[PDB]
Amino acid sequence: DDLKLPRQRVDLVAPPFVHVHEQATKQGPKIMEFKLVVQEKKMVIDEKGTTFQAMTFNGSMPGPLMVVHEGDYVEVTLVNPATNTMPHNIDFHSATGALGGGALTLINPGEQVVLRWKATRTGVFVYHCAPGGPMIPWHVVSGMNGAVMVLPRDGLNDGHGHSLRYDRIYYIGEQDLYVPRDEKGNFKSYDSPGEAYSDTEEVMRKLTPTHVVFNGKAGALTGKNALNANVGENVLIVHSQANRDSRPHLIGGHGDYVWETGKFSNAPETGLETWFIRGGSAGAALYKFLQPGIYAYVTHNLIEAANLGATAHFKVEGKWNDDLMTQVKAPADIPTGSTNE
Amino acid sequence: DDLKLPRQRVDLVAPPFVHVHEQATKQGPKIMEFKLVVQEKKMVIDEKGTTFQAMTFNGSMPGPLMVVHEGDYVEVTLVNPATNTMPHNIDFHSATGALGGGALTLINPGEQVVLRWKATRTGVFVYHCAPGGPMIPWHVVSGMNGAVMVLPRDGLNDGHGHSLRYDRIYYIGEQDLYVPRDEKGNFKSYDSPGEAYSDTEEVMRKLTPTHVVFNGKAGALTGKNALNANVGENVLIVHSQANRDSRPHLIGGHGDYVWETGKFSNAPETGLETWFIRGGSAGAALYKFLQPGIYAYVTHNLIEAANLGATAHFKVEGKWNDDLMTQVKAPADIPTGSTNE
Amino acid sequence: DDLKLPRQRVDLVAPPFVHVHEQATKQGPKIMEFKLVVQEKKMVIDEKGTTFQAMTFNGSMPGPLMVVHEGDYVEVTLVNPATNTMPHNIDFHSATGALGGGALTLINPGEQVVLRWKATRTGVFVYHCAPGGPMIPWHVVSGMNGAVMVLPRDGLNDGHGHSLRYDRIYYIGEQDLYVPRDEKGNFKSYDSPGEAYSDTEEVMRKLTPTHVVFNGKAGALTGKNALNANVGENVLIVHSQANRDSRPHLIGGHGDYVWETGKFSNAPETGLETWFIRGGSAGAALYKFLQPGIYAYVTHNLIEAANLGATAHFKVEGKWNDDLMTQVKAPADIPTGSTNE
Ligand SMILES: [Cu+2]
Ligand SMILES: [Cu+2]
Ligand SMILES: [Cu+2]
Ligand SMILES: [Cu+2]
Ligand SMILES: [Cu+2]
Ligand SMILES: [Cu+2]
Repeated sequence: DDLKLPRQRVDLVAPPFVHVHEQATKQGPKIMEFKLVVQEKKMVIDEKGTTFQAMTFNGSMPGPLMVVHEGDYVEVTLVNPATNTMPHNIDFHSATGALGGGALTLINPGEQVVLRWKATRTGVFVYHCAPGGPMIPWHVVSGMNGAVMVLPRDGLNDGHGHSLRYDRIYYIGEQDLYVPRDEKGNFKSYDSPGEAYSDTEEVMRKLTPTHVVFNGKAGALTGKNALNANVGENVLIVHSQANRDSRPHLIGGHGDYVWETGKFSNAPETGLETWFIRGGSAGAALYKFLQPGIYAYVTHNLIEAANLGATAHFKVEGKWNDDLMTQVKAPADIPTGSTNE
Repeated sequence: DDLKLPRQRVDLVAPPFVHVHEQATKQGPKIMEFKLVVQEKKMVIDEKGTTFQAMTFNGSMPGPLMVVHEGDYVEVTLVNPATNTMPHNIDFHSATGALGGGALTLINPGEQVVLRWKATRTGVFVYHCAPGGPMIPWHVVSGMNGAVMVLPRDGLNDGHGHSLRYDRIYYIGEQDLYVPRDEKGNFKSYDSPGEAYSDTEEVMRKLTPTHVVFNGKAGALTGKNALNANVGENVLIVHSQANRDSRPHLIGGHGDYVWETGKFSNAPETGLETWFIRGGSAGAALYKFLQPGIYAYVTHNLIEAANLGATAHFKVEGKWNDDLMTQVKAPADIPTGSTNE
Repeated sequence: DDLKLPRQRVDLVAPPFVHVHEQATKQGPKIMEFKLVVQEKKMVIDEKGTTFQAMTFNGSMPGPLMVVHEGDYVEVTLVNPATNTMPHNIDFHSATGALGGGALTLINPGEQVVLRWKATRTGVFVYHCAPGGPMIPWHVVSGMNGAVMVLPRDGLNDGHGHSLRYDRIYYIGEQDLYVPRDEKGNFKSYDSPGEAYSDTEEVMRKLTPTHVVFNGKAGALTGKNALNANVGENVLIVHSQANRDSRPHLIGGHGDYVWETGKFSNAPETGLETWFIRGGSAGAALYKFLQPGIYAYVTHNLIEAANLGATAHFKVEGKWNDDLMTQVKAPADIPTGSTNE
């Protein structure tokens, strides 16, 4: 029985940016058409140049953020070009049935498949590859995961009948990586994903990542690729982790409204310091910037953040508010008449 | 001052099934009588046949689910037969005082004890052995844990004054295990729990399980022992973890109503993808099945799920709903006129 | 533009105790003045006498609890005496801007600095040192963390318009420690924090603590330093963890009202068995004691609690309530006419 709705093709963009979309809409349901192309490739994952045999949707870690509204249909063309070596598929945590779509999307190199799922559940959700058995964790921790956001047609709200609107949106995908080391402790390089598998599985079994990165590599979202904002902007930060828990924190800020389980049928929590993304989920936080300067966005296992790669920066333009915070006295020698014991 | 209420003896059943009970009741408070018999025994824990020196309530990992109503008294006879080697006791997280009952239930082999506790707190709760000191974690991670559910007398509700009723209930106990390996990496076998202790404690101290299993072994709830359901059934899934965090996910489904901290005085969250069972707790999720087929129920550390044992299956009978999900085009060769870069 | 409010100097006290304060107040906003003095020193961290090169605020792990009200200004003098070897600073998760104050408070040995921040967000919050880069996790896991509580001016409430008042307050700071071992497995000793750094960073990178302690050492809050209470008292337990998740549980009790994300703009959850402190946060639980005796307060990874140091005790005076719990029959030989199979 053919589905007779308007069709809209969406052009995906690389994270941490997001394709153009409406928050609130008075459009009715549409068939929203997306294409994802699997790419297996070697990628650089840290500031010392360590390489890694990655597997990706659309060439990025994370895969791109897809944005639709409640009641839309999502028609995904998944493509596995013949230059790839492995079968792949896709599981949407937003979707109902057939292992999230994985049981309908297994494609060999040289094949494509078209899946349609109805967006009946609001929130941010993980999507990931899941070919079967031990291949499931391996494909996910090799980079084959992203997220989808299903907005209410009226946009976000505070759970108390007040509209919330973001000025800007970023998608932070966090990736735990398991890179083998040689006897001297140096990271090993491989010529293919298959050649890396046996040694990688041994690291995976001990459940301790070697790297924890945002946007696919240590330092990806620092320096020139810091995330921009302005004082007064309400920024939505979508965070996903397909395999392992995370505890996001905006250093110098807060989560004004946080959906840490990521589902917009639930009222957000207010005024959080640190929130929790359970492995296998996406969450989202709104924050209105009140001060200019550098902010560090981390997982608040600080060892992970500083030493394994999991720090992003915001660079925020505007005027400093000395009422909220001020340096009353700059660093100075301790007065000779001081005690301090 | 004798307690003059009606008495009701309950026959426990092995997980993942649950003894017969009423959801809503107009019976008044009763003294609900349960018996738990400690059994120390070697058990098989994985598909390669690895054995393990287990310690159990009633011969199973997890121990059986006990179900009562708010205001009931729970009178537990704990039995430690003389074939066992160790003292044991029981701590109910549902109970008030004396370390949950552990300080009133320490029994040597050849002894039994009778504890009564009032079910003043609604929810699902862990129970576990806790003899003292380093024996506490060792007995728990050797299998001595289960759960109890204290229903409201009116049954479950959505926290917004609507009744919720399940058609079916399953109890998923998740167990982290710490099995020693020899120099070549093979799992070691022992002739008694005491002989296994020193080597096991060394693995425990590094806080990384060798196995993470549902119902006591890898594959316990797959194949012929898959969990049955039907399209349209509302299924309650109780999940416990006495020692370590878990992140349950129903692959191809959702949590319609989830009490992730497990306590029915709190409204459930709606429409979750993945929830979080904090170590030392039980939680519960309702889901109404909408699609037939195989579902995988996992902890969404996919390494744990696929490679350390933590996958169950549901086999769901009914009619496929192509409105919720459909394969628009089956796998096919990528069209020669395609780009895809 | 000078801030013309009354000033009040607060004398901090060592955890787990808390400086005197009012819960509800009709005082207007004040400038609340605190002093923190960094102390680097060797400390004993376990019952076998293992030493550790610690770095502290005010000589304690955790640093002391600071208590203010919503709308107060907090003026902190941070002092780094010239006997210390390292630069230090302070980041308040309660504060807005400049990395929580860290970007305005970096002081060398022999210097002090004065920071003022407005307490615009209610809750319990972590504070910690964060000098920059890999020094951030190292200073935090060396002991440089504490907490601040920002009460509503009307005191706590249940989120349903009922006042909650505590009779007693304790602050439990949990610390994950990473102590190097020699080839034979013995803990290594060092003559300075700098000498310990390289070996410590190697342990930190594997993300598995050697010790998990409350109030700075295994057994700190047991024996003669058990926490006192009485039957009928409502006790607030503030719990912080600056780097790593925790799952608090009061053995033999409950959390009557729990703010596990720690922020008093959110209604507490009721009747919890175990709650969850995400690393990089503080939470709080109220409990009204109903039974006398010993209670153990743990993180409910029982391996951490029993074997790595993370157990406190409450000693509760009062009368036992046999309605809530009773030993119906003391331990006795299993009757000869018993079955039990
Ligand atoms: Cu794949
Ligand atoms: Cu998944
Ligand atoms: Cu036992
Ligand atoms: Cu317990
Ligand atoms: Cu410091
Ligand atoms: Cu911090």
